[PDB]
Amino acid sequence: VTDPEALLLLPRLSIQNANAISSPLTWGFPSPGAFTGFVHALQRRVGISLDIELDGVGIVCHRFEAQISQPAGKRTKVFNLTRNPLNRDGSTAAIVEEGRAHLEVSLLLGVHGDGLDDHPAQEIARQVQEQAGAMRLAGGSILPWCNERFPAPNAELLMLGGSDEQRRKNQRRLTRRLLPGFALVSREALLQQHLETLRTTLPEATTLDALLDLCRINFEPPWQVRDKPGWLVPIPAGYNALSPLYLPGEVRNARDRETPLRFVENLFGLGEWLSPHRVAALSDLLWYHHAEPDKGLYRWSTPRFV
Amino acid sequence: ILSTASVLAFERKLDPSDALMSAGAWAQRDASQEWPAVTVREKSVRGTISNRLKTKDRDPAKLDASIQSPNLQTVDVANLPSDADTLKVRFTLRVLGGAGTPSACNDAAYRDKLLQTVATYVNDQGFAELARRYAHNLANARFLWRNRVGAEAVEVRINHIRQGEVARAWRFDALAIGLRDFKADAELDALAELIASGLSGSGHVLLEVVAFARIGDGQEVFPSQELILDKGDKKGQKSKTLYSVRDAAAIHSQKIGNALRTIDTWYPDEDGLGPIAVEPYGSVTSQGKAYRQPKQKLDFYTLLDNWVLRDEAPAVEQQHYVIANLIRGGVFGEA
RNA sequence: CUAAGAAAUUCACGGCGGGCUUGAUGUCCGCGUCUACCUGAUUCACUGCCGUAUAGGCAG
Repeated sequence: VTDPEALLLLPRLSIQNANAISSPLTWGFPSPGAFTGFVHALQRRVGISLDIELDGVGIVCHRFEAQISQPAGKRTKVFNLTRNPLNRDGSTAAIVEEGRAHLEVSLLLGVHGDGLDDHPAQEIARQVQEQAGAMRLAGGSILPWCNERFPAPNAELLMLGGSDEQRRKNQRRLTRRLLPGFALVSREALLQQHLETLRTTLPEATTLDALLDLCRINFEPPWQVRDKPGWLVPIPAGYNALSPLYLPGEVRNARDRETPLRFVENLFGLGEWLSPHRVAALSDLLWYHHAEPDKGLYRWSTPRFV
Repeated sequence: ILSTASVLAFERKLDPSDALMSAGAWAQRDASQEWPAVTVREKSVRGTISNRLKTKDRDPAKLDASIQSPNLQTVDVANLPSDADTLKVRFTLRVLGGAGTPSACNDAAYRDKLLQTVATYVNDQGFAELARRYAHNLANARFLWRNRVGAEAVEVRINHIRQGEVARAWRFDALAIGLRDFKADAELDALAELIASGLSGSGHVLLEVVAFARIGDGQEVFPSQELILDKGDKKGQKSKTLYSVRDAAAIHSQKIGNALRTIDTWYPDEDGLGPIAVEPYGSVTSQGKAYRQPKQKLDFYTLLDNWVLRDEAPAVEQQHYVIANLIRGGVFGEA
């Protein structure tokens, strides 16, 4: 919704047990809503004190590993679980299945404000780093890189370069920093285009079928495979309203009594994993919140991509 | 009236990482940054029926017929190499601040009263005893569990990491420090002071804990076993699956946390077990029995409700237990 | 203010019995690899002498 004055590269963050249950219909990498909420929590905890704004996150996923196993004779997968403590009567409690995964990500935070000129870039980058070093990203702790060969320092780069050549070189070197990874972007326009193509293929087709078709492996007879432009994962695109907006005190057992509570339900959209060299500017990968509370549509997305 | 909060939650303070397992030789523990990792392998086991019979399978003909069918299983096994006798277990520990602050809570008066209760506790005696017991659980190799059982000598090295380097280093003999007695030692008091300062701070204090256990040359080590539900599939599965992060056997983070939480020696039952993990309703998974039952007035919920609502302050040991539960975390609150 | 907040999978195990893989076989005709270059830039920081000297000078 806004152009950042600088990009804050949080370095390789080792996330221990992230919520691999991204949505009621998808598993694997955590939802972009988790990353946007983590960035908003960074702004709420240290961004205000630095007189800056932290909006926009770039997700690169240098390494992924989910605690999953494949049972013998089945082609699907199951989630490895944890042994919860026993009940008060000494019996095993009912198992609630949750997926927990290991990440290694580096985040590009969009920074705009007066604290960029008020404070040195290295100082605010550092203070954001040790602020994030005691937080959670997707339900998992953050490993702070102690006593390895060398830690990766935080680096903030102002987008207003002295020249176009200097800006282009800075963008390419920042891309070289987060090279063993794949940027995560959203493909709502591609999903709608494929849905229109599917509707011309056969009518009364919903966007759920278009989203399923763009992710499944399709086999066509002469036996070939329908190729995909990219990786094309299905991701939760936000939340849609399910109930009228209640007052902060109406809902029993709320998180607090100062915030209105509205029941919602997941919105499923299209996403893409792509190498960071295939983006014009690294600020095009930033994920933003788009609430629009009048009609629900509590959405997160990455605009200005193409 | 100070009604208790409908939604109550506490963040997990004192959270460790996965205990990476690696192997090497004793008297080379200093140059152990390049020690090769312990790998989880596969092997086949053929056993025989040895469980109790249900008075109908005790016929000799049926027993012999069932023995004549071979019992084959595939298990995950982790071993030290045939030229290495020392198992090195390394993990990272973050001691988070804001220890008494709830993560989610409804009632604002309950917020003020609970924060007042924690303030009274911290300016009365603080985390002196709790961090002492946590530093003891760090100093002895309780997080090795079955790896600590038959080791010739165990040494635990704990380093404080401030920016990127060792601000302060510790070295302990884990077998000398008991698993049930919490004495006082100068280095242990320094570690307890650091942990208490981390708990009372606003940021976090980072510790790496490296334990060397002289298991034996080529012996069998015990990483954490993974919980996988069979879910009634027709194919036979592997009976034992071990945990590994990147081709390297590891121990689960919650397993290490349960090892660190074993500080509760104030439960109403006798301390024949010794310390137990700090949990609501005092549950012990190995003993199958939950001490601190709610029929007695020593469970966490009733103690907290009497302490914060009716201002019935419990004993100092029960206050330590309640604050240790606050360190542990959990999702609380009635409907 | 992160489908937020919380969690011990674990004890025990004999996989082995035995075995002939052998029979036969044409790889093969033909072929233009050329042209043109500064290794050397202070590239030998070397040998001896006065002085206890590693402190510091001197000789061709």
